[PDB]
Amino acid sequence: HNELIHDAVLDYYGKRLATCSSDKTIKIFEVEGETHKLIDTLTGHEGPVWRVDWAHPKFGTILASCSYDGKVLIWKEENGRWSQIAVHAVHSASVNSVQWAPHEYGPLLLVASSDGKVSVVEFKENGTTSPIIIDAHAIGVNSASWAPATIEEDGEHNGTKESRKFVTGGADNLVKIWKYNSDAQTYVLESTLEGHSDWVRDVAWSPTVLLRSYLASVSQDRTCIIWTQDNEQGPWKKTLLKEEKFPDVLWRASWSLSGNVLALSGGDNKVTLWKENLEGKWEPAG
Amino acid sequence: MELSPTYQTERFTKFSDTLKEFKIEQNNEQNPIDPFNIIREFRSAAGQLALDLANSGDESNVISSKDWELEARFWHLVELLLVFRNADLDLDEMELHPYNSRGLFEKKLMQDNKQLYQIWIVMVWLKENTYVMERPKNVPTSKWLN
Repeated sequence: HNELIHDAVLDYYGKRLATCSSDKTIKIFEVEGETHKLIDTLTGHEGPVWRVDWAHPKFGTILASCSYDGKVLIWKEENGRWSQIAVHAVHSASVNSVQWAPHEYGPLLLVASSDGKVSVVEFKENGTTSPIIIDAHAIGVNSASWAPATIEEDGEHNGTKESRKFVTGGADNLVKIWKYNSDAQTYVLESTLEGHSDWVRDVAWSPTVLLRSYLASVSQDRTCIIWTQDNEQGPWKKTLLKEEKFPDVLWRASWSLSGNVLALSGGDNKVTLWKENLEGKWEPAG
Repeated sequence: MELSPTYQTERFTKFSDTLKEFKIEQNNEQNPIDPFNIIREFRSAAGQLALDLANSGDESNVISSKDWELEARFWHLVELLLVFRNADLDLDEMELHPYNSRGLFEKKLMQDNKQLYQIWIVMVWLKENTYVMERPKNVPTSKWLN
């Protein structure tokens, strides 16, 4: 069939699975583990399918897909069959990632281009979004995701500072989070965490926290730095999943739903599973 | 809100005085008997009582002072509508030609329906008590020049 599966995610009911390939098709599949019933094909892009993502149920089951065209062509089942419900193109230069935000964060659509620019819009059925962009990195953004959870501002007016936080990863070895500001022009950058000597690849935040927020920033320097935020709002300190160069070229590194079990996809086609050890460092569970 | 024993005696005395003045108009040979005077004297008095509760220095009476200002403002409103009802049922007449501006038409509409006229007086009352914002809370970061 496909000789190569690049990456492949699932919906939020766990009945569908969307395969990003490289022959420009998005094959929507039905998840039954290894076997799948191919229900649809959506060819209509240029070059490798880098990323697709499924919408959080309360803003459809919308599927926003990016290829090397540098455009997100959004697909939506209208009539029980796939069609095109939208188009985007404010940044073209290859859209690498294409994410939907948590329920509380809204139907925000995270675009991250390799021109050092990043869009952040809203999905509308009546149309209209205001074009808000903030510059992340400079040599490009090879992956983007979504910050942990929305915060609370207390007082008499909620949703003031922090709020929707955007985490990105450029090719200039720099990983950091934001803080949506409304009193200082562009998004005031936090702290530049330089701990990389080769381009940043994948970034994932842990939807499981205790007293610190974990941020797995992968790189092509064959290590994964785990950024432990001290008391969750403290500084980001250096905690090493492995201190040494793995003889594996690491790609994705995505956390589980519960737990701080992290899967890192090694270049030798072996997905190690890491748990944090007897100390603050990490040891493999497999 | 919080009554306090001291101020409660004053509460009764200034409101009792407003009445004492009204009975004074009725025996007096030099003074019109009009009920609109009564309401007005309560309006002043409600206002003085909040000040006096502020001036105590008690944090609890500061709370009452806010409630009593509210009551004092309510009398003002009350006065205006009660005058209107009892005296003003037509405005000066305006022209009815179709070539007249928007303005002559607005005025003529207020002469017919006095209900909206009431709607406007309350609206003015809300407005006055609502302050016009201060300077912008987010100025440019020296854009365009770049």
